[PDB]
Amino acid sequence: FVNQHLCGSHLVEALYLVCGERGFFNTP
Amino acid sequence: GIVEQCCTSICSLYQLENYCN
Repeated sequence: FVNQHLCGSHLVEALYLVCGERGFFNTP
Repeated sequence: GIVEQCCTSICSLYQLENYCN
């Protein structure tokens, strides 16, 4: 059945999408 | 962390967003 886990490139893609301009894996 | 919450388990939008800068 369909699954809801975000792994690998899917998790990367999800962070690109939801973080937008805020970004992620950065330091200020 | 994020891999155990989102990949092993399932994460909600606000869990995911809180990992953003």
